[PDB]
Amino acid sequence: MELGELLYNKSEYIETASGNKVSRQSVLCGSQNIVLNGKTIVMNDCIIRGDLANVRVGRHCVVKSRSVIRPPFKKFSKGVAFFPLHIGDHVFIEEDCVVNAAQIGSYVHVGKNCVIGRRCVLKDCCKILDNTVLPPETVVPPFTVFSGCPGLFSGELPECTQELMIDVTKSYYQKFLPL
Amino acid sequence: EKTAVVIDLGEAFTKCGFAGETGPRCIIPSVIKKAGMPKPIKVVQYNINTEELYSYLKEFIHILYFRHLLVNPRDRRVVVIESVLCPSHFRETLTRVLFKYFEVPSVLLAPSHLMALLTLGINSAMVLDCGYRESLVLPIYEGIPVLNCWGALPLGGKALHKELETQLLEQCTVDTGAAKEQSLPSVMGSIPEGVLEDIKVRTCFVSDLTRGLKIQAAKFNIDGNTERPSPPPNVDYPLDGEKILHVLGSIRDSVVEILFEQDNEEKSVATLILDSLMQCPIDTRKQLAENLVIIGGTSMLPGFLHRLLAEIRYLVEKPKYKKTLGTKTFRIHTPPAKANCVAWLGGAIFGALQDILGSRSVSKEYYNQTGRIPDWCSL
Amino acid sequence: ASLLQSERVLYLVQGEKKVRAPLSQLYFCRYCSELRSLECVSHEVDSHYCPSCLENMPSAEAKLKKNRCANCFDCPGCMHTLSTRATAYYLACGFCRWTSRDVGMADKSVASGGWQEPDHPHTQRMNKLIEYYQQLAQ
Amino acid sequence: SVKIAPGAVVCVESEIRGDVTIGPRTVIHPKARIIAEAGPIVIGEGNLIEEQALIINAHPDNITPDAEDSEPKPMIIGTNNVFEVGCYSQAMKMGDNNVIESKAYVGRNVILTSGCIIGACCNLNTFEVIPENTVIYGADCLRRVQTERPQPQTLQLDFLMKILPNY
Ligand SMILES: Nc1ncnc2c1ncn2[C@@H]1O[C@H](COP(=O)(O)OP(=O)(O)O)[C@@H](O)[C@H]1O
Ligand SMILES: [Zn+2]
Ligand SMILES: [Zn+2]
Repeated sequence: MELGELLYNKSEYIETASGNKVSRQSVLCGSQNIVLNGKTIVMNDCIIRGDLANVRVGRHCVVKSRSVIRPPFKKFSKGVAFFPLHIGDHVFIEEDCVVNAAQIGSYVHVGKNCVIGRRCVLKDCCKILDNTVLPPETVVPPFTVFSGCPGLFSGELPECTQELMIDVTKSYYQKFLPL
Repeated sequence: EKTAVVIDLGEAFTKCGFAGETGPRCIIPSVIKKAGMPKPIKVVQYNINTEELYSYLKEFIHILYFRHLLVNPRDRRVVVIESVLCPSHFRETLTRVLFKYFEVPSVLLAPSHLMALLTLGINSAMVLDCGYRESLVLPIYEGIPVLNCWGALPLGGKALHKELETQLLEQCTVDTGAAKEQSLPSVMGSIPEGVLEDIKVRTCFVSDLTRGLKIQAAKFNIDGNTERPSPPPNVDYPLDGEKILHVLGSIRDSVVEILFEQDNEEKSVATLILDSLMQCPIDTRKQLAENLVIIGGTSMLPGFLHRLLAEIRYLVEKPKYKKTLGTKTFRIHTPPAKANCVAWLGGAIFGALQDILGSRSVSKEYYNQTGRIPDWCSL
Repeated sequence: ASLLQSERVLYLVQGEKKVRAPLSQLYFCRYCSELRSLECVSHEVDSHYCPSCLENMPSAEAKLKKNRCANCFDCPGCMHTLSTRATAYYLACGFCRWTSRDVGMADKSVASGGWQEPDHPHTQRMNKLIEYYQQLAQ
Repeated sequence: SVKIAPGAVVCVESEIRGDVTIGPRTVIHPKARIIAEAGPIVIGEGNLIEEQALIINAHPDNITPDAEDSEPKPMIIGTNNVFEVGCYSQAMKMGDNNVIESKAYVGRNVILTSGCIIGACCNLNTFEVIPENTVIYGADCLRRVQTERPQPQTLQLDFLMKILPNY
């Protein structure tokens, strides 16, 4: 709201360990294969399944409530297996959002309730708008905005994304405290 | 020298590409998606303030020169195709945008009708331009446009889109998907122009003269009991997903008739050729009649060229045109590119001529000095 | 940029044309002392690239190829980047289930090399007209 | 009231309620919401369910007419059927060889055939039988297109047999 990030008070129940905060409400079925190296946030009722995964997330990663990050299955003639996805640094997944994406780049703002397709690659410094469908096996270049049910080039982003996005994710993390 | 770019700014669609090519590289709706506005504003709009028009054209030309075409604007020349009697302030603005902001080397303001003639190769021909706003005709005799014997009527895309909207609202039968299996009239107050255009293209067609003449008298109901031909089957068209509009068979073949209807005045798209040709010089009559050209996307409508050429030969026998244009052989030219992209193709053929282009075209150095674009009005 | 409403508080530019824009969008000019907008500044062309198969193409190759990638294709029905599927290759979309088999294009033995667009029907008539007008313009 | 079948890798951690009738070779993913409110949920072999998938037989909650005498409305589902991420479903009869896409809201009485796919993020409340081997794409409009051949998804299901153990 007018550049400034607003207050969000968390409850007592949340798994805070080595900077990484993960809501107890949010199930993450397969805790072994999933890994959170940095000071990540995972909001309540969110899913990070371990269906033969290697879900590596960023330094300041944010996943809002009711949102799912599942790896896609690669339809290979040699052997059909689930491809391990790698969420980049400073990644912001918005609320109620579906992600079946392989290799999500750093410094990205994925919009609200937007379905990303199977085996979908996202390069760094991009932005997917809200109520948008990226089809299976699609690529989005840097400094781009993809939107619509087709999921196609809408326009370009501001030049200063790399520097700006840092402030957003770090401010949200700092502003997001217990009550 | 570099291959000069060709742009053709229209109300419905803009043609864009490079000179010495078989057709245009990009053809897109002439609109811009501004932040806040739900429906995108139209880039060409006649009779508005210059500053507001300048901003829209600046926004549009930017999209053409970077997103659609990929080339530096300052490097290579421009060939701006625009119809004769295009509003003064609009053409003045369009040039001022290209010369000031983009800093183009030189613009050439070619009339669409003379460009359409080059594509065929014939030096003299009659040219009808059934566009979005107005269906204009202009006789071209051996390179010289005859402005004396001009002709225009508002029987294009806009007039056809409006006629379709009116007819659909009368016989309105939509299946919303909320106990609306039964015929529900006018659930939506207005239908968006994007939908109406898609219905027109896919569903509606141009009827034969014999069947059309019956349709005219049928809807009139001039002291006759159900004297209409059997219509085509009713086509169901989806509106915004769930809502399914059942388009009546009568609407498909009646909507077009407003173009070819006489309406007492004796002013149709057909009559406009013969009205112009009768006003032409006596020596030029037989050459122009033999060489007819039908450009514009409105004439793409299926079975338009057959109805027009037939309606011509019927209106010839009518006593007004029977004396002068009685024993004349009307033959249509088939241009190499499609009816929509005839105008553009001429500018590309002209753009390929680097030697003549530089001389005829207005240089930026001249415009910066003078600030006076040459027109067919007095200097 | 979008999450926080950068499109609220705006900075003004000095010159002929005054514009109200967010600081995120604007650029500072160091040669002189006056920040200028994306509108005010002049735009150039550096490099061309495909959004699917990210391959930096030179300016000369683009003019020959009409600003297009040879390997990648976009579906006609919906506007999305197609994918090569085998059984010996057919082109198919992910969003809509439009295939290359539907329109009746034959499957190619080689993956990328086989696929092509038909020549323009009025290409021979075109060159003859140019050469006529070229001689006449001369 | 549960009819669990051997071979089917239904995960215990997924939520199930009512008079369920489980299929031979079905593979239910965790947090998959299946309810048998009025009638039973009949499942065909190879009918895998992924992520959020609201499958209810609550026509008594939807309408509540107090009509059709008993009105069991038993939820019949076919074989080799992929339920994707966040897709709402409520179909009394559903055919074999059909794949609803992610966040696809299927109607209250919509009957699915073979080789038929619902569009991702597309909602269809209107009751209308789907033609044989036809796909729907987009939310803004339905834009129906007939497919050349039906698409099978057997290999995917078969591999999950190996994964689900120790999860
Ligand atoms: N291929 C086509 N088939 C049928 N109708 C078309 C086709 N292309 C355009 N049209 C219709 O005819 C009109 C042609 O207008 P156009 O000549 O492109 O614009 P302008 O007259 O402003 O240059 C469009 O508005 C559209 O309604
Ligand atoms: Zn490519
Ligand atoms: Zn497609």
